Amino acid sequence: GRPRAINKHEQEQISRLLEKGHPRQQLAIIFGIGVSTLYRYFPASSIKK
DNA sequence: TGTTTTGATAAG
DNA sequence: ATCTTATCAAAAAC
Repeated sequence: GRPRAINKHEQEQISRLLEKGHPRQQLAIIFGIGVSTLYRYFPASSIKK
């Protein structure tokens, strides 16, 4: 199996960024991961909260 | 001639 | 004119 594109530290970190209005397009670049991958790990439905 | 996640992309 | 979601070929590592 392929390796996850993001460890735990990055997740909650990205998680917090997304709850500040940071565009997923921005955080894909900074962390080097696909935008679509950001929607899977952090659905927009689980952030509005 | 053989599992797990990524990420482009169409669809809503 | 975006934002999101669901999908799925294929990469990546075994």
